[PDB]
Amino acid sequence: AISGVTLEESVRGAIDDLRMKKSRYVMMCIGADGKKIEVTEVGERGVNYTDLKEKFSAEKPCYVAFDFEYNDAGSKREKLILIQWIPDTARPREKMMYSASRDALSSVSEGYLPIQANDESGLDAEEIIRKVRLHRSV
Amino acid sequence: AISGVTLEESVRGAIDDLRMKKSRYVMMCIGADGKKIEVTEVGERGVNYTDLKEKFSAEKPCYVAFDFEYNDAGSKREKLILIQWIPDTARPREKMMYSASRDALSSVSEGYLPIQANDESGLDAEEIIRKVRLHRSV
Amino acid sequence: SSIVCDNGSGMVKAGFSGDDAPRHVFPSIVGRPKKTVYVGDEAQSKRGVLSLKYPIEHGIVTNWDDMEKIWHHTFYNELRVNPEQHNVLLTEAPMNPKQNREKMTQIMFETFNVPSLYIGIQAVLSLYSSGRTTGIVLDAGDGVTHTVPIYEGYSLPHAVRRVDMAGRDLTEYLMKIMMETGTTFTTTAEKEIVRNVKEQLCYVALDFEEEMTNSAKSANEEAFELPDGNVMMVGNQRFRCPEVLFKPSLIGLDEAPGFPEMVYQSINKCDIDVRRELYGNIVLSGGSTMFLNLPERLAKEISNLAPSSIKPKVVAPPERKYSVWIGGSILSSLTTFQTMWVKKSEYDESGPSIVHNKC
Amino acid sequence: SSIVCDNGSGMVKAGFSGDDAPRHVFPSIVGRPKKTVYVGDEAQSKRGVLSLKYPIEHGIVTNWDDMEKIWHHTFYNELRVNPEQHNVLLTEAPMNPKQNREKMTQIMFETFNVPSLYIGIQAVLSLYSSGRTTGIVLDAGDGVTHTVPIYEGYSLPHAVRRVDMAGRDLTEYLMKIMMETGTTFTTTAEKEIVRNVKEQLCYVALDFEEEMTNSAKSANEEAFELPDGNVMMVGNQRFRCPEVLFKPSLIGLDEAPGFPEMVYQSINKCDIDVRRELYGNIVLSGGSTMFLNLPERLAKEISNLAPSSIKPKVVAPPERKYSVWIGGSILSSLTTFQTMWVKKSEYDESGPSIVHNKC
Amino acid sequence: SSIVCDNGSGMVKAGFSGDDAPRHVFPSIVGRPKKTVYVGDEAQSKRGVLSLKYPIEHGIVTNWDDMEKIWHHTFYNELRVNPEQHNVLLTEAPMNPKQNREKMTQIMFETFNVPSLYIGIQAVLSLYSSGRTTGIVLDAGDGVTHTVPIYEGYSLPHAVRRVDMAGRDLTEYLMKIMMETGTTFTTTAEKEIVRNVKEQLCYVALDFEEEMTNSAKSANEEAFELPDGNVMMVGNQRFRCPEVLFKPSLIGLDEAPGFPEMVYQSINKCDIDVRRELYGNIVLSGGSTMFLNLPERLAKEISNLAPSSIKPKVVAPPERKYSVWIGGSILSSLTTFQTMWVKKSEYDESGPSIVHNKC
Ligand SMILES: Nc1ncnc2c1ncn2[C@@H]1O[C@H](COP(=O)(O)OP(=O)(O)O)[C@@H](O)[C@H]1O
Ligand SMILES: Nc1ncnc2c1ncn2[C@@H]1O[C@H](COP(=O)(O)OP(=O)(O)O)[C@@H](O)[C@H]1O
Ligand SMILES: Nc1ncnc2c1ncn2[C@@H]1O[C@H](COP(=O)(O)OP(=O)(O)O)[C@@H](O)[C@H]1O
Ligand SMILES: [Mg+2]
Ligand SMILES: [Mg+2]
Ligand SMILES: [Mg+2]
Repeated sequence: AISGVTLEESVRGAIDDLRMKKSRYVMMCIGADGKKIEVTEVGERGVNYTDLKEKFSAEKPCYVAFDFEYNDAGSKREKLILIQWIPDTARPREKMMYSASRDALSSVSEGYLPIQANDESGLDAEEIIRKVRLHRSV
Repeated sequence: AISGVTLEESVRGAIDDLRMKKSRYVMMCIGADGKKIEVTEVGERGVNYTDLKEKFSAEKPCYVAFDFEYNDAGSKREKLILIQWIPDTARPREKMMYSASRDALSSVSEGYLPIQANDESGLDAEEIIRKVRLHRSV
Repeated sequence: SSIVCDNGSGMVKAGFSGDDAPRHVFPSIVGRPKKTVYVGDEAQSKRGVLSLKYPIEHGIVTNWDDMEKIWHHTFYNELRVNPEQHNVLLTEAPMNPKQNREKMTQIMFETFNVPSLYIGIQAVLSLYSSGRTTGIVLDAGDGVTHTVPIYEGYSLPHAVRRVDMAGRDLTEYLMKIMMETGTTFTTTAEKEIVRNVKEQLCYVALDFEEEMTNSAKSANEEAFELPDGNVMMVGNQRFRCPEVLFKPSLIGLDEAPGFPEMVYQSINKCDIDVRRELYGNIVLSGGSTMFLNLPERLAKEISNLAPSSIKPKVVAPPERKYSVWIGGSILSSLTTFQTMWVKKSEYDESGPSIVHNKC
Repeated sequence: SSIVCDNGSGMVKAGFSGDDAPRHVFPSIVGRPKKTVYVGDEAQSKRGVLSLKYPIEHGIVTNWDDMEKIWHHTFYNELRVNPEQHNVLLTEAPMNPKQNREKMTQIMFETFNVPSLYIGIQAVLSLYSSGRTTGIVLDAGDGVTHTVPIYEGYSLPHAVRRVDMAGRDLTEYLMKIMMETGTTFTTTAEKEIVRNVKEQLCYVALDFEEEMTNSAKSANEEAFELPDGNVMMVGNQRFRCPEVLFKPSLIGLDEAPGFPEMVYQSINKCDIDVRRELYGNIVLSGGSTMFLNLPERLAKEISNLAPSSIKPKVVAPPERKYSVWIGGSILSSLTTFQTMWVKKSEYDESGPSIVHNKC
Repeated sequence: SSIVCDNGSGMVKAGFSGDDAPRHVFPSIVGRPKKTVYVGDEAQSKRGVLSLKYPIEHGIVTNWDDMEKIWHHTFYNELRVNPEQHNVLLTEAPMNPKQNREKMTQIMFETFNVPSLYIGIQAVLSLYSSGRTTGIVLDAGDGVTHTVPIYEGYSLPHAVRRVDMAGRDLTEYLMKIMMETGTTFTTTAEKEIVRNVKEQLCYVALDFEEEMTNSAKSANEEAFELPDGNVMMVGNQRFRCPEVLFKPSLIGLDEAPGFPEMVYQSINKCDIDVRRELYGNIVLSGGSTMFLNLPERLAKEISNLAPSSIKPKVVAPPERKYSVWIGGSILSSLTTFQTMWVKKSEYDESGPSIVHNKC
């Protein structure tokens, strides 16, 4: 990343647990001193996507890694996605810092589908379902 | 044309004959009553451009349609040009009448390259050769 | 037969079609007390106790209320004809807004009840009378000057320029520099005297620097006769006055380009393949171009700016003083022109939009 | 702390990192007599008797000899700081040749002895400050305009376009059409007055044809105060000037596409599967985009060209006037950014090639 | 005598049989207002205010309605002959669907009433004029390029390829990279100027990497004269433009193979025992192959891909620019060829199927 931030040591371990179906989602945010990205909240597999959608705050950007299931015609298909949530109402300093720090997660988020959202209309399930199906040959 | 003159019925037929290589040149002038443009003289293909250049009169403007050949590096290329000859020594009434009547020939002289000359130096072969080559892409 | 009127900017030219020169020339000024109003030479005679305004200055109409008096004076006092029994041909300056054209035809049809009307273009009429179709026209009036490039009978709207510096400012500059030899010319009575000196004695010097140095050694002067009978002597001011046209910085106009630069900058605003043809068809017009040796000097100045592969040519017809009016007079005298007029009945059934489509 | 400089094309923005807005804005011009040379506002005040040249016009450096004077003026006369005691961040235009980048860093290290240097990309910095990573950036300056599509933080070199028609030409067009109401603005003193009218009164009309017809009936005008104290009236020229951006044929540019067509043609030069994402992330930037109601008009125009299955979205942040400088200022204020600078010792042991690998 | 016409993709070649070179060359474009329609150089002159479409692009007819105007222009405006009194020979691109061939002969017999018609193959005519019967033909036009292997006078339908990247894209790439030295060439008037620079100054560099590094040290430039008389300087763009042919990734075409790879992949699609003969009979054709030093560079590139037991040979006849037309002209001038024409009476009694059996 051009901003110069790095990843906390616990971030890499949390992603592997998410891959092995040990959790539903992991939320990451920049630390108080603004030097590293640290894990904030981890959710269990009981929760669904609809409950997490209500946890997004219009004043605080965050990075969310989620295991999304869309039930394609009676198939329990799941896809790993990485949501970049930067609302337009955030402070100018916060928007610049989070946008330039997206490159840090690229070294550990291999296989995750990057999704960019800047407003509540971009978090719609139909929007996500359309994007995941585009990159699948089958 | 803003002057209000029109073309004689024989003018259109003479131009088509010139296009089909049935003649060398056709000279057109305004009639005695000054209401229409009528054909004056038609030359056969035996004559060349040099002989016609000596037929221009310093006291009488005229419109000349000619099939000009320039022999571009051993190529028998020919180009259809329309010469507007209005000498500066003509009467003030004649210069105004001929200049404003040039628009009449536009409806029948499609494909002809318009060339404007007001003195004997503008009738030079090199001047004509330079202009015809400018508009040819090849 | 018909009436041909050239409003101009300083003077109005009027007459009948078929003539070789206009018969009525008078300044376009309106006077009011310091008769309720005075128009033309009437205000000129009483210029001492009247305030003068120009309805048309710089080539564009500024006040239609005072402009109608100019036309009313021409028809009745000057031409002495009924406006409702003749055909009138008018001219308009380049880059004229359509609002002025619509109002110009409205006045003629509704106020003067003109049966047939036609509006021409000053640049086009001047170019056609020179036996040409493509070229660039340099018009030098008194309140404004233009450069209008014309290609195949259609002007290019994106290469028209104005300087608003012409023969009117030359008279003031000549009057100011005449005080060096004593006396004064503040009053308007002596202002007309200065104008006559400009039009009879002034000439353009080929080499400005050489003439200035050798004039002092010669100290040659010429005699001019005043109306009172006294004789006035004019020295080196003869060739200093026209030099303002080439270098307009002498009157505080540093940004003004002058004649040689105005032509060069106007040509380069056109298409690259058309510039070569425009350089060889420079046509002079206007009363301010009548100075002696002006065409010879102008050709040399432009040649320096142009590249070595371009040889400009300057055309100066002897009758360039009234090119606009002469061209309009000849056109209206044609027998076939009777189908080009705009009838009053067409205006009634179509409105002011008829002039835009026609003409 | 550090120094952030945005050369631009018409004006130079400079300041210190951490500020919310630049403190020093001055035009980038060099003047010489018709002090040997004058730079910035010094040449602007004496513009009457000086010839002006632009070291950087259309976004690309043309003369390095006159460009060094711009930087020397900024450090000493404007910022009043020692160049050898601060870190300097510079920006470059899109599609900048590597020769300019190599010469840009050579001057800073060898002439000004800058300890640490860093060069950014104007399009990237503007996009990041909007909280986005993929999108298309429409930059409208004064001497040039660009459309740079960016995907995942990397621009696409094969979809970048230039028009070289921006706010500078709007001032000239407004000045030319202001002569219809009389007066003139030839001198450079009145040129600055015309610019102030553009930035305070001009606005974009949603329906161009409807406004033109109804303006004549209303004949509404607004008052503007001249420095001399006189009051000037401005009519329908307020909304006619910005219309050149959408239809550039009014200034003789028939081939120029305009804003709605420039975006459409740039998107279609990219991959088919990426076009849909680019349509929804159109970001406005530059000072020429500050006209009122511009974003609303632009969205409608693009929607007509796009197919019925695409719904474009336009993003216009309030601080889009200085997006490039604000983004650079925020980035340099980060505590972790200290490891991104290029030290002078690295240049000595590696040469000019260090900038290509880094940054 | 007879008429030989080569439609091509960008330009049309026409003339009479027996000549050593075509006399009429004009682009195949159709223009309409932004005369109802303009064809050929008529639309080229008024290109500013006209929209241009290509009836034949990429070598295959796309619109028959606009294609008939191309032939009508050639017969009457260009050749000035009656179509019903001469024999016409036409050529078709490789892999041409039979529907186009059936419609091509229908138009000539029914609309132009051509007495005798004959249709040839561009690849076959080009190969025969080189004194060969077996080989591979590399045709490089402007809108398309082909590689047609021919064995014993019959082409192989399963080894024909298209890239749709030829000299037309080279002009656009040269125009884009010319902005680095300032100025611009957006308008169509300057587009023709860029084409002339390509055909007079551009050349192929034997070693691309070596020339780029040493060009900066030399900084050598050449002078080109504009129509206006100004002189333009061209630097390293002379050898950068033709390099796109060998590596088409510079214009965003990553998947395109380029000239050396196109030949290699086409040969390997043929029988194993015939590949050795094809390597030694590579024949160049088309106007895009006229760049200096092109054949020398092409031979080296193919040799690297070929195995060590194969030594390719490249044949570049001097008259390769008009190989298709010259070959057709020579064939029609033969005395014994009079029995090969297709008479109009045969079409009446057999229908469109006659052309498939004959020719
Ligand atoms: N012989 C002359 N020499 C120099 N200037 C002249 C001459 N005759 C007239 N003028 C000038 O020309 C000006 C007006 O000329 P003209 O262009 O015909 O009228 P307008 O300027 O109204 O179009 C007058 O102000 C006068 O000073
Ligand atoms: N409020 C405004 N409205 C319209 N135009 C503006 C406004 N402010 C500045 N401009 C124009 O923006 C141009 C320069 O803007 P900017 O893009 O910031 O600099 P540069 O063009 O050098 O990058 C100026 O020429 C000015 O005319
Ligand atoms: N001397 C030359 N050098 C390089 N390219 C040329 C030269 N002459 C013509 N061309 C290019 O060849 C193209 C057309 O050539 P040609 O193949 O004969 O026509 P077509 O492509 O229609 O078959 C033109 O676009 C032109 O740019
Ligand atoms: Mg006049
Ligand atoms: Mg900028
Ligand atoms: Mg071909």
